[PDB]
Amino acid sequence: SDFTQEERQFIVNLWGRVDVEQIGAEALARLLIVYPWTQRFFSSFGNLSSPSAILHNAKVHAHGKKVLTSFGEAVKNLDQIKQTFAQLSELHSDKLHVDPENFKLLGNILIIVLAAHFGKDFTPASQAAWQKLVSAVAHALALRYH
Amino acid sequence: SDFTQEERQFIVNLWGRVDVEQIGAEALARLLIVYPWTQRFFSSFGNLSSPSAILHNAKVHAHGKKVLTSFGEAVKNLDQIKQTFAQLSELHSDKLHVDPENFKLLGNILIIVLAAHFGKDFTPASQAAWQKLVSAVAHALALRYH
Amino acid sequence: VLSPGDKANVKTVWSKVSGHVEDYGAETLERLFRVYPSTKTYFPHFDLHHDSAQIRTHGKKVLTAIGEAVSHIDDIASALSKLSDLHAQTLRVDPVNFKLLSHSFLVVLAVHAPSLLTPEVHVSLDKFLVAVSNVLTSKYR
Amino acid sequence: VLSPGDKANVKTVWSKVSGHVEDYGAETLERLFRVYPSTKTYFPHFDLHHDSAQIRTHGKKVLTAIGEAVSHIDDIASALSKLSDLHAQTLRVDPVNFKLLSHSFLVVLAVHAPSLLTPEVHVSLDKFLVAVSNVLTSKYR
Ligand code: HEM
Ligand code: HEM
Ligand code: HEM
Ligand code: HEM
Repeated sequence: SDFTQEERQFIVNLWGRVDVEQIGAEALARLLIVYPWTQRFFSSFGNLSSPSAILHNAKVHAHGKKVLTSFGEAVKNLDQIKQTFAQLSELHSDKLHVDPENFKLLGNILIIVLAAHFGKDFTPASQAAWQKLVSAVAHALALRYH
Repeated sequence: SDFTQEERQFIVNLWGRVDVEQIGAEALARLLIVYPWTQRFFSSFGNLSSPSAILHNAKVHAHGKKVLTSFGEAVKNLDQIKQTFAQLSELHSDKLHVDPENFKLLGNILIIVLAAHFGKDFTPASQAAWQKLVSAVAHALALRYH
Repeated sequence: VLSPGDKANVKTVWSKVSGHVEDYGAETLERLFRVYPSTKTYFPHFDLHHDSAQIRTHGKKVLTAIGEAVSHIDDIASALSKLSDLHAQTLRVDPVNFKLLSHSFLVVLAVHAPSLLTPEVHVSLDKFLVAVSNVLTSKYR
Repeated sequence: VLSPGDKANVKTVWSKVSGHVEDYGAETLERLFRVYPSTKTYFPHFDLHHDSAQIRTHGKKVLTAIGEAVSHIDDIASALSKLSDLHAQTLRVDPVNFKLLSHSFLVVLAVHAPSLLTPEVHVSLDKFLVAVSNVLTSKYR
C-alpha cells in the first residue's frame, strides 16, 4: 500500500481547492531565489537576475503552472505515480541531467507554499500526506536503469 | 575484472614501502582536523580540541595504524575486498552509524598523505590505482542489505 | 554568509515569533514527528502523544535556543557551544534531521505569518537556520 | 568563513605555486583526467594525450584563475563572476567535479611542497578551494 484512504482524502480534497496558476508560479519563483543554483537548469527563461525579476518573469509563471499540473497527474492515480512520471523521469535525468536532490528542494518549497496559502487547514497530518506525495514524485523522477 | 596487473603492481609495490605506523597515524590525525565533524565518531579518544592536540594524541596514533593495517587486507586480496571488509562494514554501518561519504573523505586524505610522502613516485597512474583501491574499500564499508 | 539584510530579516521574523515561543515550538516538533516518524527514535523516553506535555516543553526549549542565536546572530557558534557538543558528540544526531526540523519550522511560519515569509525573507532565515544546524553538528567553518 | 589565518596560509602556499602556474596547472589536469576518466567528457575537442599542448595551456588558465582568487581573496565572487556563468549556466558542469579538481590540486601540492602542506595549511586552502568552487557553481551565500 502506497497511501492510506486517510492520506488520499488529505491529498485529493486539498488538491481540489488548489489554483495551479498561482501556487505553481509561486513554487517555481520561490525555488529559484531560495536555491539560486537551480537557475542553471533554466537558461532560456530570460531574466532571473533578481528576486523581483524572477517574481515578474512570465516564462517562470507559465512553466510554474505546468509543473503543478504535472503534480495533478500523481493525484489522479496515487498507486501508479512511477509509471506516470516515466517520460518526465528520462527528461529530467537522461536528457536534462538534474541533480536528484533538487526534486526534493522543489517539494519542500511547494509544501511551504501550500502552508502559506491554506494556513491552519494545512494540519500536520495533511502535511504528512503531502510529503509522501511530493516525496513519491521526486523519487519517480530519478531512474537509475530502464 | 576489478583491477589490472598494471594497477596491481602500483598497489602492491607502493604498499611494500609503506610504514603503517607513520602513514596511518598521519592519515587519521589529518582527517580529524581537515574534516572536524568526523570527530563526533571518536568520543572516547581523549583530547581532540586542537590540531596540535590531535597530532600528539596517542589514541589517535594507535588507531591510525590499525586503519592502515586494515587497508593492507584489501591489498593482499584485491578481487575479494568486499568479502574481507564484511565484518568492518556492519560495524561502521549497523553499529557505528557512520555517514558513507566519510569513508571517501578518509580515502582522499590517505591519497594526499601518500603523495606528500612518496613525492614524484606517486605518479598520476599510481594515484589512479590507489583511488580505485581506496574507492573499493569505502564502497565495501557501506552495506544496504545482507 | 549572513548579510545585514539576512540579519534584519531574521530579526523581523523573530519579533513575530517572540510571544509564541511555546506555541510555535510545540507545533514545530509536532510536524517534525508527524511528517517524519523516524525522528521520534531519538526520544524513546518521551510521552510522544501528538500534543503532550513533554512535546510542548521540549518545543519551547528548542525555539528558545533559536531565539538565543538570533540575539547573538553575529556569533552563533559561541552562543550554542553547549548544544553543539550535546547534539554532535553525545547524541550524534544524523545531520539530515536538522534540515527536517529547520523545514518543519518554516512551515509553521508560513501558516501563521505567510505575508511576512516573503521569498527574500524565506532566503534569509533559511540561511540562518543552516548557520544554526552547522553549529549544532560541528564544522571547521 | 575564511579567517585571516586561512588567508595568509593561502598566500604562503600560493607564493610557492607562483612561478610554476603552468607546470602545476598541467599536472593538476593530468591527475584529474587520469584518476577520474569521466571528467574528460567535458573536453571532446581537446587533444587529451596525457601531456599535450592543450592540457598544459588549459592547465595554466585554471591555475591562473586560482591565483586571481588569491589576489582578490576578500571578494572571490566578483573576481570570478565571469567563469561562474561559464561553468554554472553555460557548461552546467556537475559540481562534484570541482571537488575532484580541488582534490587533484592538493595532491600536486603534497608532491612538490609536502612540508608546507601542513594540516592547518591543508585545512585553509581546502576552505579556500571550496569557496572557489561554490562561486563557479553559483550559490546564494
Ligand atoms: C519534482 C517536481 C517536478 C515536476 C512535477 C516537474 C515537471 C515538469 C514538466 C511538466 C515539464 C515540461 C514542461 C514542458 O513541456 O516544457 C518539466 C520540464 C523541465 N523541468 Fe521540471 N519538474 C519538477 C522538478 C524540476 C527540478 C527540480 C528541476 C531543476 C532544478 C526542473 C527543471 C526542468 C527544466 C529545465 C525543464 C525544461 C524547460 C523547458 O521546456 O524550457 N524540474 N518539468
Ligand atoms: C574507509 C577506511 C576505513 C578503514 C580501513 C577503517 C578501519 C577500521 C578498523 C580496523 C577498526 C577497528 C579497530 C579496533 O579494533 O578497535 C575501525 C573502527 C572504528 N572506525 Fe574505522 N575505518 C575506516 C573509516 C572510518 C571512518 C570514515 C570513520 C568515521 C568518520 C571511522 C570510525 C571508526 C570508529 C569510531 C571505530 C571504533 C573506535 C574504537 O574501537 O574505539 N572509520 N575502523
Ligand atoms: C534548530 C535545531 C535544534 C535546536 C535549537 C535544539 C535544541 C535543543 C535544546 C535546547 C535541548 C535541551 C538541552 C538541555 O536541556 O541541556 C535539546 C535536547 C535534545 N535534542 Fe535538540 N535541538 C535541535 C535539533 C535537534 C534534532 C534535529 C534532533 C533529532 C531528531 C534533536 C534531538 C534532541 C534530543 C534527543 C535531546 C535531549 C532531550 C531530553 O533528553 O530531554 N535536536 N535540543
Ligand atoms: C578551480 C576550479 C576551476 C577553475 C579555476 C576553472 C577555470 C577555467 C578557465 C579560466 C577557463 C577558460 C575560460 C575562458 O577562456 O574564457 C575554463 C574553461 C573551461 N572549463 Fe574550467 N575551471 C575550473 C573547474 C572546471 C571543472 C571541474 C570542469 C569540468 C570537468 C571544467 C570545465 C571546463 C571546460 C569544458 C572549459 C572550456 C574549455 C575550452 O573550450 O577551451 N572547469 N575553466
